[PDB]
Amino acid sequence: GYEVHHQKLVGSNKGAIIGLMVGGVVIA
Amino acid sequence: GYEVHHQKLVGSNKGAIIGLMVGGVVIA
Amino acid sequence: GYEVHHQKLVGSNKGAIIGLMVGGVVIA
Amino acid sequence: GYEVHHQKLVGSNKGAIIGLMVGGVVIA
Amino acid sequence: GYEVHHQKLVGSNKGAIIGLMVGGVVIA
Amino acid sequence: GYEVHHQKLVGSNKGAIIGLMVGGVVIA
Amino acid sequence: GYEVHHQKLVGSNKGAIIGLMVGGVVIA
Amino acid sequence: GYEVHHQKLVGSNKGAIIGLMVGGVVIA
Amino acid sequence: GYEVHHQKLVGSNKGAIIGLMVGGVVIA
Amino acid sequence: GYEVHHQKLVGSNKGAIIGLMVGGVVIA
Repeated sequence: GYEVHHQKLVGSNKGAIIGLMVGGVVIA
Repeated sequence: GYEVHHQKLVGSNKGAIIGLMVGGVVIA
Repeated sequence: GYEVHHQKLVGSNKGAIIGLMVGGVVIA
Repeated sequence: GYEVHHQKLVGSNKGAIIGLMVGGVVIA
Repeated sequence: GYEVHHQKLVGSNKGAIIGLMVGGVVIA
Repeated sequence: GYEVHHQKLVGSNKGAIIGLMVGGVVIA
Repeated sequence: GYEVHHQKLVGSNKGAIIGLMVGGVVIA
Repeated sequence: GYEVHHQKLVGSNKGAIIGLMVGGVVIA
Repeated sequence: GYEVHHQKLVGSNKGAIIGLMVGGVVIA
Repeated sequence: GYEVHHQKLVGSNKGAIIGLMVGGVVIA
């Protein structure tokens, strides 16, 4: 059980690099 | 069970690179 | 069981590169 | 079981490149 | 059981690089 | 510039499945 | 610049699955 | 610059799964 | 600059899983 | 600068799982 809500991110950026993921969520 | 809601992201960006994923969700 | 709702993303971007995915969802 | 609703994405972009996918959904 | 809400991040940035993940959530 | 020579492989097998390749060489 | 030579492999096997490759060589 | 030579491998096996590769060599 | 030579491996085995690789060599 | 030579491994085994690699060599 996991949650995130109403957050904000402001800025130009290098995003994300990930090797291996089980079940996760990614925002870039 | 996972959730995200009402979030905002503002900026031009280098997106995402991912090797291997099971079950996940990705926003770019 | 996974959810995202009412989110917004603003900026020109390099999108996503993914090697291998099982079951997942991708927005670019 | 997966869901996304009421989201918006704003910006010219390079979409997505994916090697192998089982069962998934993609928006480009 | 995990939660985050109403947080804000303001600044152009180096994103994230991650090796291996189980169950997590990532924001870039 | 790449090289392989004088090798041997012995056994019944399921070969190879590849998503996307640029410029490469495959023996099955 | 890469090399392999005079190697041997002995056994029935499940071979290889690869998502994305640039320039590489694969033996199955 | 990389090298392997005169090696031997003996046993029935599950081979390899790889997400993303640049320039590499794979024996299965 | 990398080298391996004259090595031996003896046993039936669960092989390899790799997320992302730059320049490497894999024996399974 | 790296080297291995004349080594031996004897036993049925769980192989290797790796997230992200630069330049390495892997035996399974």
